[PDB]
Amino acid sequence: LIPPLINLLMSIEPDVIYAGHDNTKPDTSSSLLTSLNQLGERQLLSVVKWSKSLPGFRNLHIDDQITLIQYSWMSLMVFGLGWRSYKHVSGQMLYFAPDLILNEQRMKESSFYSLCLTMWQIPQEFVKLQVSQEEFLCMKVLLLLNTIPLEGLRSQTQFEEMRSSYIRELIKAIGLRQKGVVSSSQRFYQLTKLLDNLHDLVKQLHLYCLNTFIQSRALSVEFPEMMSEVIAAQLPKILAGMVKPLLFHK
Ligand SMILES: Cc1noc(C)c1S(=O)(=O)N[C@H](C)c1ccc(-c2cc(F)cnc2Cl)cc1
Repeated sequence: LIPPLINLLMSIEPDVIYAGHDNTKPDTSSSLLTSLNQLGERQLLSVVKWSKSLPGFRNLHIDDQITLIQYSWMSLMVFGLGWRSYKHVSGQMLYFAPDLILNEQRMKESSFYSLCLTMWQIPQEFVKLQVSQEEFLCMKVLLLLNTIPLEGLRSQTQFEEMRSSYIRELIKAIGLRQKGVVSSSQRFYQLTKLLDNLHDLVKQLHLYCLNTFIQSRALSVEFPEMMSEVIAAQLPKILAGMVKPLLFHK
């Protein structure tokens, strides 16, 4: 049967979020980018609500919670995109929302084809490894807890206990399907290395994000309130590597 913390993680998963995109008019760079940022804002709000329901998280210092959301939102948003894309369109379109779906031809015709390809790796990776919903749920929690400040957190001990608990739960998620010691330990190496590898992909999204933010008036791409806050709060510091990426393997 499904381990209860994994069953809890499924009950608190954010519900479907609509981008609000007018599909009756042709695509332009600004309309698409604006819709994606608006979707971004709504998804960020749902990450915050999710984190308040996420066992352990509310028990960290309030400054730590904020910092970890500010550090990880981009990883969580693209991991989420990867999963929706995998689950609804077999990983072969980018499923940002039910009303905002980009097949490859729509990607090609956008003003950000390369960004689309970069983001598209993630669902292609889920397809390859046949990632379970239970694995996915646990790995997503680990992304929230995957970077800390160079000086550490105010609630460092509590944080380590929480992170260690979800690592243990990921191992149980793996145990549901992969029977055998050698297959399960190799599976744990694969999934955790995928998380290590995300840091690089995310860094490219962070740079693109910062460049777009700087240039937002020229591009006609608005950045809503909470998104503007998390970018201004931490993004240069993150790009600079003035944080501590947690790694599973050297
Ligand atoms: C890239 C990127 N990621 O987040 C933000 C914000 C950016 S950005 O380049 O500053 N803005 C553009 C419009 C943008 C591009 C992609 C996404 C985005 C990315 C993602 F992986 C899952 N969902 C969404 Cl809505 C959200 C916004």
